[PDB]
Amino acid sequence: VDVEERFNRIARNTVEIVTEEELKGLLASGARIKGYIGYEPSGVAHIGWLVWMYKVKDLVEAGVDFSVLEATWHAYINDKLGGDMDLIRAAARIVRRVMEAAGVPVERVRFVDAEELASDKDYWGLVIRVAKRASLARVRRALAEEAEVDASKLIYPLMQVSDIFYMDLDIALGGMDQRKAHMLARDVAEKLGRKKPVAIHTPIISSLQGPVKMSKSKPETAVFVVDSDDDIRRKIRKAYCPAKQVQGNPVLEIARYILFARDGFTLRVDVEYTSYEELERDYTDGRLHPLDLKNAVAESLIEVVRPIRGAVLGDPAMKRALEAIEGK
Amino acid sequence: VDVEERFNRIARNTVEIVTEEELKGLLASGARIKGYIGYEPSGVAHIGWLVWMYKVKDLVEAGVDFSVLEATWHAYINDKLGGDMDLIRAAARIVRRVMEAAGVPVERVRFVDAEELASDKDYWGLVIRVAKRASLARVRRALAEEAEVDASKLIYPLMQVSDIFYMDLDIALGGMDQRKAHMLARDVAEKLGRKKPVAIHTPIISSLQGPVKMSKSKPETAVFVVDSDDDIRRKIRKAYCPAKQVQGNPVLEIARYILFARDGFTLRVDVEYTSYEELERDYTDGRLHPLDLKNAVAESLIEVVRPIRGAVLGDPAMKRALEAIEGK
Repeated sequence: VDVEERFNRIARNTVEIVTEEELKGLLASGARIKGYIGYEPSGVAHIGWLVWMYKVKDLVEAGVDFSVLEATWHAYINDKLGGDMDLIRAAARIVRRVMEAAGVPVERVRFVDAEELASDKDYWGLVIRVAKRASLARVRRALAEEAEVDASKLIYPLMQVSDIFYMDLDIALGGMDQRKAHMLARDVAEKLGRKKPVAIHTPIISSLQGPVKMSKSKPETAVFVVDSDDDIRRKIRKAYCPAKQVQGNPVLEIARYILFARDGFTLRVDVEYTSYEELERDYTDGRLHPLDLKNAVAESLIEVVRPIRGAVLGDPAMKRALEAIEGK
Repeated sequence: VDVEERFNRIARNTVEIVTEEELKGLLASGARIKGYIGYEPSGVAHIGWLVWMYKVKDLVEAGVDFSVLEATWHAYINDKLGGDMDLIRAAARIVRRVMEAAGVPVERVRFVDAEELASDKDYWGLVIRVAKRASLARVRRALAEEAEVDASKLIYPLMQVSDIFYMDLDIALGGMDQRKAHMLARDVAEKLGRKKPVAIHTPIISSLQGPVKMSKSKPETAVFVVDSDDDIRRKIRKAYCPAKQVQGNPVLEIARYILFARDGFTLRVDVEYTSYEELERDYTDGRLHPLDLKNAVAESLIEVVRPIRGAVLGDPAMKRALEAIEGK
């Protein structure tokens, strides 16, 4: 069961794996396994991205040959950073630095700018073959009346699936917000003679506000890797955190997906938790108060962010890019 | 009025020009004018294509810097020749030979395979910018419930418009079946900072059968540039040709758009016509009988086809390509 350790390492903290038997079959073959994560460099990295960065670390240590696709063209399609390609590229350079400073073994990761794929006719050749095997309906349920959905929105998924096939991947890692694109890839792979990828989805940390994903939309609802210790204390203190409630609680998600992601992590509270489940029980049994959890999470998050913030702000050029980005 | 001769030369025999004032403004500027025609090399050329080939000849003699886009990727999208790219390319080599043998000054025409555009990231960059400026509805009315229309059908028009912008064209020549794509290009050009092209549409000769465009679908309803003199006599003899009727009459369309396209052409009948309008009047006034028109048109068509057929069949390689094509 060498497959068992690799599997648990890859599966740890994921929301789903489509499908586990398929992954186990891949692990059992002994053959080289290729995987990637594609993300839109849409702004300054916030802590939510750390969840998939840690997963990249897990896949790499599990023997998967990994690539990170800086999906710049996709970000452009979604008008991120006003479609300013320079700012999008800048956001990607920051992500690389954040990943390294976060402990990901970037030396073993191949970073690819979507531009390299865009320059190959064979890539567009695949975008077309993929489009020929999926109805406008099939593609539409992977995304609203026609008059409001601009055509570039239908190309997005087509490109997403083509990125996976073009890179000859056995595995597609991504947040749960990528599941629809991944299902389309799986539904189309055999028709095109391409590998049906195993889809591995990571959790998406909720907005600190309340009743919504964490993103650069409302600064106060997201903790950026460059926020000050005081900004982190404020944002966490004001965070939605229902007593005894676990579902929808971002404070608990941060504890579970980011703080306890670190093997050997401990959360000291005014009790000392050696596991997340322990904390959750005590939290459910009203034994742990929202305000006490907040402070403890805030202070631990500060330790996680401190070194990442340093690697970014302590690099003049990067600090410059960070400011250009925060400009738009 | 130097603009007047160039204009009448370009306008001669077209169904429409969107718009004439725009073309006259272009002609009047004295600036270099660029234009093209894009067509799917979807099989053996039939006489219907001669109409746009003669128009290419007119544009070139009118001073337009012209290109012919062998829209191979578009043909693939429509599964022409079973998507066999080699056969599609072969159909394009035959078209070049046919154009030359038909009298088009091919030395002054730049032939471009869609593959050259497909290899440039900037081209796909335009396909995306175009898709961002046109709703799925706008694009859909340029083409049926979602579940039957495969996604590649929405990309087709996007690529068609991008071909025009990428080649920096002032004019887009094409059959009336290209009008919808051309209107989308015109509706989008200013939004993207691209030249709004003048659209010039040529007539599409009807099927010889009756109540449908002429195409390789039903061999007997189309005259190919390589049909024998006997095949031409049979197909024309059996052709739909309502007495005194002009609308929908393919026999008359052939006379008007192909035979009289040639300056100084005469149609000798068992009367001698020096103009098409003359023939049509006499035909309307029952003065010309269907069977008499048929024979005369058949015999003249044979003279037009004879040399084209020779240039194609008299070239061994080409004859080989012709046979591979007729294989699928």
